[PDB]
Amino acid sequence: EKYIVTWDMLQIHARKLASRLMPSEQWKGIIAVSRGGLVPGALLARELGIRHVDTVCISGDGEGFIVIDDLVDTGGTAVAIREMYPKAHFVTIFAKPAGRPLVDDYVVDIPQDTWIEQPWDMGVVFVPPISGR
Amino acid sequence: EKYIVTWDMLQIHARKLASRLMPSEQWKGIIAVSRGGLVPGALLARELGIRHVDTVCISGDGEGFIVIDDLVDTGGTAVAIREMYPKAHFVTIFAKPAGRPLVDDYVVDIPQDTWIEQPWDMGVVFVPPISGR
Amino acid sequence: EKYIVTWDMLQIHARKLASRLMPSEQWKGIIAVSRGGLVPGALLARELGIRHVDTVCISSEGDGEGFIVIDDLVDTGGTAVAIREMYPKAHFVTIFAKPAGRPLVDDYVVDIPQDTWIEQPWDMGVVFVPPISGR
Amino acid sequence: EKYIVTWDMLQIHARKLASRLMPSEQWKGIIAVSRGGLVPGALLARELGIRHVDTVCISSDGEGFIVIDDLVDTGGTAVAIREMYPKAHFVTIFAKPAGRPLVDDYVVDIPQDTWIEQPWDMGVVFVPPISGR
Ligand SMILES: Nc1nc2c(ncn2[C@H]2CN(C(=O)CP(=O)(O)O)C[C@H]2O)c(=O)[nH]1
Ligand SMILES: Nc1nc2c(ncn2[C@H]2CN(C(=O)CP(=O)(O)O)C[C@H]2O)c(=O)[nH]1
Ligand SMILES: Nc1nc2c(ncn2[C@H]2CN(C(=O)CP(=O)(O)O)C[C@H]2O)c(=O)[nH]1
Ligand SMILES: Nc1nc2c(ncn2[C@H]2CN(C(=O)CP(=O)(O)O)C[C@H]2O)c(=O)[nH]1
Repeated sequence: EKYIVTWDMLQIHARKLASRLMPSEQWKGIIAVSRGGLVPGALLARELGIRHVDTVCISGDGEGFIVIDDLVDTGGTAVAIREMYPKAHFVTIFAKPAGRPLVDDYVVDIPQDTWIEQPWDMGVVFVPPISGR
Repeated sequence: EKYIVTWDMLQIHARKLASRLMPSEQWKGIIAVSRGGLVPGALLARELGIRHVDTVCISGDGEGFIVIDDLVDTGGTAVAIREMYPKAHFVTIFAKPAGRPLVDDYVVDIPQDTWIEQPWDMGVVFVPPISGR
Repeated sequence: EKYIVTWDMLQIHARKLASRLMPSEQWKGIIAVSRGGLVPGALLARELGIRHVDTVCISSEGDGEGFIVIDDLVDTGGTAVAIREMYPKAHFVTIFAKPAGRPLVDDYVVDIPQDTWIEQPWDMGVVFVPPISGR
Repeated sequence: EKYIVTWDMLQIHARKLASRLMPSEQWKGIIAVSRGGLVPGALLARELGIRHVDTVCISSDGEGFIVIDDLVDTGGTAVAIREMYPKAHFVTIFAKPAGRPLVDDYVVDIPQDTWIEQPWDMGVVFVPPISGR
């Protein structure tokens, strides 16, 4: 019940999201939710050729701005974004069921009780064999 | 649709398969189908603590042997394996729907029409941004 | 030839940079230079437990005191000098450095020879590569 | 002396080794030393276009063949191999100082007091952040 997101896979998902976001010229900018959306944001910015990357922290119109986070679950962040950026295009990479109807787009379905680990919280490390033989 | 198998992901599936082949001592060795089964074979051998790794090329009876290939589709390979090693336990990492019942064990379901690419056939290389913006 | 930086390696270098910047609490925040500094910035923020990540874009207040400013690579020092003018008191770091730019950064991790071309993992992907022999 | 070798990096080395074993048709087969040489051997097989991959196990004439292991250190393994296959071309990916001239080819020089960790003994796992802040 643990979902491992490797860097390569994250990048594959982000490129899929970026192609759906084409043409790039419809967008003025990218706003990354600190800090889960920072990496997915950098990835969109690279693929869409958008240099205007901003961050917003959560403890303005927004039309033509992509607002990105890594995951939607409850949708609390999605709600909070709408306060200052009600016309923004809110997207995430991953979505759990309750958050699915609260985003403008997402790439991968994740079940509610699955724990997803993001690659910035992981590393390549020695792992003992499954069998002591 | 193009399915990309990264090394990290391949290894994750191999470990999932290995814990299903637990306990290890029930096995005497492993036979890898050249060349698709070579790497998954190596990984199984590591995770099970088995040094006896053999190979077979497809143009002894197999008792207590694991026979591994990367992907089952038609089951042509499975047939030959069953003829050479009727007493052997045949597994793959990936299975397309036709092959699904022709293996004793597998890990990942692949659609019939999806093209899967294995990491030994790929490499990390510059890829032009999706947008020229 | 080309120096390939994979995601795994970049992260190893960022963690090394993070350990040197310890203890975290001596820092108010992180300013990532868009776009090269964004991922290295995000990695630093995770490792130092800093939630306050800003960005700066250079084209073509504060003095930055207590802030880390991060970019991917220093070479000429064009970005560096703009960063000095804009943030005279920030600690300016990169992951990679070519010899021309070394004296202009407060800290970096990997020395890259001047004429080496380095490819960052956000510009790369896992793709089919034809075998070396046709046989 | 904490040297992490990832899958991508291993594959880069194996491709470099394959290139210097060119032209391919001068070889008739590859013999992988189990278990260290299996993945490298599999990679050589793909790159040189050799379907004929065998294995050999050593515990405690080979003409026109490549025998491959992951690393030479003492050369003890090389000795057994020269005895078994006096005309084989013996190659490794990595070589520590005592072993370097004891193989016909290698790619990476490794210091004696460096411990390298191969990617089949590792995995992507959660790593606590450097600061608890
Ligand atoms: N790494 C990881 N994080 C998770 C997981 N599930 C929930 N989250 C996060 C969701 N979250 C948010 O602020 C987003 P939202 O709930 O839509 O406002 C805080 C975290 O709990 C999970 O399986 N793995
Ligand atoms: N790389 C890759 N290979 C594939 C794919 N689908 C089928 N194969 C192979 C399956 N195969 C076999 O000999 C095994 P079997 O069909 O069970 O006897 C030959 C190939 O066509 C695919 O999506 N990608
Ligand atoms: N990916 C990669 N980028 C490079 C390389 N060498 C130079 N750069 C960049 C450095 N750069 C900057 O604005 C930073 P600075 O030169 O200190 O002002 C522009 C690019 O030319 C290289 O080998 N690889
Ligand atoms: N993964 C890894 N393995 C190592 C290392 N150094 C030595 N080895 C192995 C080399 N070895 C051999 O039998 C080869 P040889 O000594 O030439 O006959 C057994 C292990 O000690 C190391 O840094 N990393």
